Amino acid sequence: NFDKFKGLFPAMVTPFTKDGKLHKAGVKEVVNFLVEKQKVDGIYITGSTGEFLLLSFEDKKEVMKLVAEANAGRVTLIAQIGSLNIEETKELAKLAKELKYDAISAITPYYYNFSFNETHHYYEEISKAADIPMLIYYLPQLAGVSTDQFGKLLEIKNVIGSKYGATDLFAFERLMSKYPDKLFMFAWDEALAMGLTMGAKGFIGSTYNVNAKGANAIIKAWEANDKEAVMKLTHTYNDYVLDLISKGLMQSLKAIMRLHGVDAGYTRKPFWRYEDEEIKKHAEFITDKYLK
Amino acid sequence: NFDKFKGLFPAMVTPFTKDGKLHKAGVKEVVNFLVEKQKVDGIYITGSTGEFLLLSFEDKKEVMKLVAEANAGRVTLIAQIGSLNIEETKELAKLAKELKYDAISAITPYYYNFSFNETHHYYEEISKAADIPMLIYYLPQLAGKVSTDQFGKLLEIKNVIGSKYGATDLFAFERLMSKYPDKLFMFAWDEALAMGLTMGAKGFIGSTYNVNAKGANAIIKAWEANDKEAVMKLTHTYNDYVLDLISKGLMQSLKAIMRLHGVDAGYTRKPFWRYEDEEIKKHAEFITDKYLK
Amino acid sequence: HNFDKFKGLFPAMVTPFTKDGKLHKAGVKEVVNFLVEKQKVDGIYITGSTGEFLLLSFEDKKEVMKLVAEANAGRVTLIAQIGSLNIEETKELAKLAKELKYDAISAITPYYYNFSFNETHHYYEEISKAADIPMLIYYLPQLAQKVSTDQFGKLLEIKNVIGSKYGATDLFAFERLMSKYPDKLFMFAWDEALAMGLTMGAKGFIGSTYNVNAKGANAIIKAWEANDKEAVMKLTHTYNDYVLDLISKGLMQSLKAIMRLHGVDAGYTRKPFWRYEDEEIKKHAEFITDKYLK
Amino acid sequence: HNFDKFKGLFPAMVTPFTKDGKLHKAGVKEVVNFLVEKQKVDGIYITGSTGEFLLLSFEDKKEVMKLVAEANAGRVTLIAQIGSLNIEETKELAKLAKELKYDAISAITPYYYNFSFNETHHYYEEISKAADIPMLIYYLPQLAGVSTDQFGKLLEIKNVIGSKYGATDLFAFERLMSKYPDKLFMFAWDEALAMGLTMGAKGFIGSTYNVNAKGANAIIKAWEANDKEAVMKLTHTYNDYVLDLISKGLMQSLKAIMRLHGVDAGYTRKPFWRYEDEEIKKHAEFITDKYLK
Repeated sequence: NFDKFKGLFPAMVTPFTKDGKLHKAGVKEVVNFLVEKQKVDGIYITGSTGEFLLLSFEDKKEVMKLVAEANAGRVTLIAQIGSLNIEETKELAKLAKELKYDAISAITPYYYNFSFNETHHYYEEISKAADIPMLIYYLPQLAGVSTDQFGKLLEIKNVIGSKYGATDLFAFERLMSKYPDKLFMFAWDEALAMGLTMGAKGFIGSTYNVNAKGANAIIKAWEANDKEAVMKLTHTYNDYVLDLISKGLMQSLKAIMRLHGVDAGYTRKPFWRYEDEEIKKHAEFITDKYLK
Repeated sequence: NFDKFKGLFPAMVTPFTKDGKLHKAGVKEVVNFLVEKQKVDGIYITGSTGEFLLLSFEDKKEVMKLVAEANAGRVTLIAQIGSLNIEETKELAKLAKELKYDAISAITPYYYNFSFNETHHYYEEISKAADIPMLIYYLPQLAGKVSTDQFGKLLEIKNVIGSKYGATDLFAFERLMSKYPDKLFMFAWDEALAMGLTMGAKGFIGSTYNVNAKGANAIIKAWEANDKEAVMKLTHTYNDYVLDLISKGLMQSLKAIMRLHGVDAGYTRKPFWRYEDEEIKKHAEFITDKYLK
Repeated sequence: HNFDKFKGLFPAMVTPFTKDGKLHKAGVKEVVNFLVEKQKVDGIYITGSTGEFLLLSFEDKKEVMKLVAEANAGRVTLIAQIGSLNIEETKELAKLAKELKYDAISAITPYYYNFSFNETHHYYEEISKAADIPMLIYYLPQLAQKVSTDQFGKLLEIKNVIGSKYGATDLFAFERLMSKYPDKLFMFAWDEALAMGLTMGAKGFIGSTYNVNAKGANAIIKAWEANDKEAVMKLTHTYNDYVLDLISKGLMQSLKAIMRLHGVDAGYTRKPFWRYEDEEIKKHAEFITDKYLK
Repeated sequence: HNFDKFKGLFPAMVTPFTKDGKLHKAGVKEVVNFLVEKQKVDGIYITGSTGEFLLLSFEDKKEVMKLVAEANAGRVTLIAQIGSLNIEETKELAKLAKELKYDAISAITPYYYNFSFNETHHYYEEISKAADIPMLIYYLPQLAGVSTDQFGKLLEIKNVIGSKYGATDLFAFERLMSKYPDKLFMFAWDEALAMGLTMGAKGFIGSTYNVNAKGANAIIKAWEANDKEAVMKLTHTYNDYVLDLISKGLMQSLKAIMRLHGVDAGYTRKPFWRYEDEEIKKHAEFITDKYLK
C-alpha cells in the first residue's frame, strides 16, 4: 500500500551553524520537533527547502544518516537525492536503501534544457542502483512533454509515482485520471484542498515545517465534509503562507523553529542573512498570528 | 441574495445561417433547448462563445431581444455587452435593463494594452448608463499586473456586484474569495468546476454547458452530497469530454451537436473554419454517444 | 526595381478626432500635409494600430482612406491597413484602396480569439481575391502552436502577397526571413531597432515614432549609408531616448499633442484611451519638442 | 579605460572528458592549441556552460584553469568562468585566476533558486574582496521577480569592468551601451554578432566560435570594411551553420568536429546524451564539408 505516504510531509530544513557548518545536533533536533511537536506523517529531506544544492556530497550522507537515526522509524522518510552528478546520486540511492528510507526522489536535470531522452536515461540508470521506490518530479517541458510522454518516465523500474509541484491543477487532474495506480504526492501548499478534491492523499511542503496543525485542520475539515470550514481554513493558511514569505522562506522557518527552542540554525550563503532582531520579530509575528 | 446566480450558465452560441446572416429563429430554439433540455439555471449571451466580435451593433440588440422573449423569465439572464465603442456599450446596458436582464458584463479593453486607469474609467462610464448589476472580467495584467487590491477598486464601482472569473489561476481566485466575500464571483473555467466549488463558487459560466449541463450538474450533485470519489470520477469523465469536444473548433462542435439534437443552431461566421458537413456531424455523434447519451 | 517606392520612412499615421469623438476630416488632410511637407516622409501607413483603427467605424475607415488619397495627391507612397474580423468589410476596403491608387494594403492577424493557421491562411486567401493590389501580411510568431519560417512562407505565397510588415522584437526570426525570402518585401516596424533592421537588409520602415521625428530617424539611415558607424550608435541612443521619453505618456495622445503644438489640427484620441489634463499633455509635448525635435 | 585585450572572438571552451567521464587533461591542451593556432582566436572563455562547468568538481575546475594557463602561455587573452553556489570555492578560484595571470573572471547569476537583487549584489560584493582581478557580471533580465539602473549598482561594485551580455534582447543591450560607455560588454549571442557590432560590441563570447571562428571573423572584417551586402550574406551562412550544428546536441557536435580535425577533445559527461558513434561523426562530416572547408 501507499498508506505510509498519506498525510503531511514537511520539506525539512537543513540546519547550519552561523559559519556555514553542517549543524548535526540541529538535524536531530529538527526531526524531533517535526515528529513530536508538529506530529507529521513523514519527512521529505534534502530537497530545495533543505538547501540541497548548497550541501556537499558528504553533508548529504551525514544528513541522511542523522535523520534516519533521530526518526528511529517513527515516521515515513523520503530523501531527495538528485543532482547532475550521476555517480553520487547512485550511491545516495544505495545509502537510502541501506538506511531504511521509504522512498527517494530526484529533481529534474536543471540549468541546461535537458531532453526527454536524457531525462529518461537519467532516471533509468538510477533505478538499477538500488531497489527503493522512486518518485519523479513533474516536468511540463524539457526542450519542448505530454501527459502521455510523462507516462514513459512513470513506468521505469522502481518508479511508483511523482512529486507534483506545478501550479497547473488541470494537468494534475489529467494525471490522476490516467494513472490511478501511481502515487502522486501533492507539493503545492496553497492549493492543499484542491489537491484533496482531485484525490491527493499525501502532501510535501515547506510550510508544514511549522504549521502542520493548520494544514491538518484543512484535511480534517475536508474528510468531515465541513465545506465552509475547508474554505475559511484555506484562506487563513494562505494568509499564513503569504505573510511567511514576506521574508526569505528558509530564514523564516529556521527562525520560527529557533523561537520555539529548536536549534534549527541558519541558511548558507548566498541566501540573505537578516539581522537577528529583524528575523526574530518576523518569527514572532508569524507565531503570534497563526501558530498559537 | 445572489441565489438567482447559482448553478449553470452556458455561454450561449449565436446561430448564424450558412452565409452568415443572423439566424433569428435559431436564437429562440437554442434558448428553448438550453432551458428545456439542458435544464440550465441561467444563460450568458453574446460572449466569446457567442461570437460577439463577429456581431454588428444591430445583431447584438436583436440577440438580446430574441433571448429575452424566448426565455420568458424562466431562467436568469446575463448579457456580455462590452466592446471598444463606449456609446454602443452604454446603449446595450440600457437595453439590458429594459429587457429585465439580471446582470450585464463587459470584457476587458482588448488588443491595445489599456492601463488600469483607462479600464477603471471604462467601467465607471458604463455604470452611469443603467441601474443593472455588472460583472467585470478578472484582470491578471494591464499594460504591466493588477493585485487583489488594485482589482478591488474595480469591484467597488457603482452597480458592480462582482466578477466573471475565467483565469486558470486558482490561487488568485482563492485570494479574491477571501478578500471579497460580499461580491459575486461567477466561475468560468469548466475544467476546474469541482476545484471552483471547493473554494466557494456557486455559479458557473461556460461554453461546455451548452450540451453537457447534465454531466456538470452530476459533479455539483456529488459534491453537495459529499461523495468525494464521485466528484473525482465525474470530473475525469467531464474533462475527457472537454478534450474530446475541442479536438474540433469549439463553436462548430457545439452547434453541430445542437443540430444533431434537431436544434436549428446554425453555423459559425467567418473567419472561423467551416468543416465539411459529414466531418463535423461525425464529431458531434462521437461526443453525443460517448458522453451525452 | 519595383520595391523602390517602399524605401524609407512610413509613419503609422494617427487619425484625428474632435474632443467630441467625431472623425475630424479636416485634420486628416493637415496631418497628411504635415507628414509630406514637414517630416518629408517617403510614405504613409494609415489606419493601423497607431491610427486607432479598432475605434473606427466602417464609414470612418473609407472616409479616412479617401481623404488621405485626396490630400496626398500622389506625392508619396500610401499603404492602407484594412484588416478586421469582418471579411466582407475588409474585401470592400481592398477594392476601395485599389480604386484610390494605394500602393499596398495590409491586414493584421486575426486577433482576440486564437485563430489557427488554416483559418489565417483562408482569411488572407479570401482577401487576395477581392482586388489586384499588393498585400503585406503581419508577421505571425504563434497561432493557436508555433508558426515556422517555412510555415510563414505558405502565407507569403498567397496571390498578391508581396511581403510582410515585420513588427516582432525577435531579430533572429527577421534575419531568417530575409535569408529565406529575398524575393519578398519586408517592412521593418520596430522603431527602436531601426539600425539593426538596416544591418540585415531592411530598406523600408513603418513606425509610430516617425510621425513627429522623421528627421531623427533619417539621420540614423544617412549615417549608416555613409558608413559612419559611431554616429549610427550615437544617433540610435538619442532616438531611443526620444522613444522612451515620448511613450512616458500615452503614445497617440503624445503624437497628437506634439502635432497640435506645431499648429497641426491633429485632434485627440477616442475613448477608451486616456484623456489627459490640458496642460499636462501640452507640457509633455513641449518637453519632447524642445529636447528632440528642434 | 583600455579594453583592447578583449576585442575579437572568444570561444566558450569545451572541457574534454574521456568516454567514461574522467577529465582528459592532455585533451584540454590540444583544444587550447587548436583554438589559438588553427581557429586564430583573440581569447578563450573557460569553464562556462559550454565548458560543462556544472559537471566539474572543484578540483576539476582548478585543474582546467592551470592546464589552460599552461597550453596558452600568454598567447591569447583569458577569461575564467568560476561562479557557483559555493561562495568559498568561487573566492578561491578567483585567487587561482589572479595567480595564473587570467585577464578576467566571470561569475554566473545565482541559479535554480530565485535569488533576489540584494542577494545577487552581496554575492558579487563578496567575490570582489577575494582578489584584485577585473570581473565581468552576467546580464540578468530578472531576479526573483531589475532596472537598467539597478543593474548599474552591480556594475559599480569594486573590480567590475562590465558584463557578459547573452540575452536575445537587443533593445536592453542598446540601452546598456548608451548608459555605461566606460564599461566592457562582451556580446554573447552568436546569431546576432553583426547586430552587436552595429551597436558597438567589440568582443564576442560563444560556443559556435569553437569550430567556425573563420566564418565569424568573416562577418567582423566585412563589417569594418563597410561591405553591407556581405555582412548580410555572411551572417545568413553563419546562421545556417548555427542551426545545422545544433540539430544534434551542441557540446557533442562540437567535440566531434574537433575529434574530426584530429583534436582529442573527447566527450561530454553524463547526463548529456551520448550518440551512436557513426551518427555524430556523420553530423561532424556534414557541418565540416558544408561550412568549414
